[PDB]
Amino acid sequence: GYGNQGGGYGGGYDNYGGGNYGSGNYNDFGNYNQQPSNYGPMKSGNFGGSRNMGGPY
Amino acid sequence: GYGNQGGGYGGGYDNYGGGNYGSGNYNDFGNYNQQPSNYGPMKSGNFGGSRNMGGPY
Amino acid sequence: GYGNQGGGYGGGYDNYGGGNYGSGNYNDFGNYNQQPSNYGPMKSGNFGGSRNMGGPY
Amino acid sequence: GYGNQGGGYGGGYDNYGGGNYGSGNYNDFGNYNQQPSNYGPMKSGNFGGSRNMGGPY
Amino acid sequence: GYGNQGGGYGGGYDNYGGGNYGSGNYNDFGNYNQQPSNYGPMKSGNFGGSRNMGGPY
Repeated sequence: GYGNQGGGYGGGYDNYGGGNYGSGNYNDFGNYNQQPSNYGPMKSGNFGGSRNMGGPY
Repeated sequence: GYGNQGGGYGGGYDNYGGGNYGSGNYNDFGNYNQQPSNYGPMKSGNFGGSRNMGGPY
Repeated sequence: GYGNQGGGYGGGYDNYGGGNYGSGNYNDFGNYNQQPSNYGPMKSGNFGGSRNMGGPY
Repeated sequence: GYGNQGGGYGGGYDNYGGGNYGSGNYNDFGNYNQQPSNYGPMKSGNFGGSRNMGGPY
Repeated sequence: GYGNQGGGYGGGYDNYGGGNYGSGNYNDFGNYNQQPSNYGPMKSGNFGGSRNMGGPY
C-alpha cells in the first residue's frame, strides 16, 4: 500500500542535466554584463517529503 | 504499508547532473561580468523528510 | 509498517553528481569575474529526518 | 514497526558524488576571479535525526 | 519496535564521495583566485541523533 487513503505517492523526480532543479531561486548574472544586481530576497518552499496532518483516528 | 492513512511515500529524487538541485537558492555570477552583486538574503525551506502531525488517536 | 497512520516514508534521495544538492544555498562566483559579492545572509532549513508531533494517544 | 503512529521513516539519503550535499551553505569562489567576497552569514538547519514531541500518553 | 508512537527511524545516511556532507558550511576558495574572502560567520545545526521531548506519561 502506497499512501492509500492518504498522501499517496509523491512521484518520480529525476534530474539528468545542469542548471537549477527544484524550488530554489536561480540568479544567472549572464555574460559580459555591466554591474548586474538583484536586491531581491529569495524564499524557497519545501522540497519533497511526506507529511501527515490527518484528522481523528 | 507505505504511509497508508498518513504521509505516504515521499517519492524518488535522483540527481545525475551538476548545478543546483533542491531547495537552496542558486547564485551564478557568470562570465566576464563587471562587479555583479546580490544584496538579497536567501532562506530555503526543508529538504525531504517525514513529518507526522496527526490528530488524536 | 512504514509510518502508517503517521509520517510515512521520507523517500529515496540519491546524488550521483557534483554541484549543490539539498537545502543549503549555493554561491558560484563564476569565471573571470571582476569583484563579485553577495551581501546576502543565508539560512537553510532542515535536511531529512523523522519528526512526530502527534496529538494525544 | 517503523515509526508507525509517529515520525515514520526518515528515508534513504546516499551521496556518491563530490560538491556539497545536505543543509550547509556552499560558497564556491570560482576560477580566475578578481577579489570575490561573501559578507553573508550562514546558518544551516539540522541534518537528519529522529525527534519525538508527541502529546500526552 | 523502531520509534513507534514517537521519533521513529532517522534513516540511512551514507556518503561515498568527497566534498562536504551534512550541515556544516562549505567554503571553497577555488582556483587561481585573487584575494578571496568570506567575512561571514557560520553556524551549523545538529547532525543526526535521537531526541525525546514527549509530554506526560
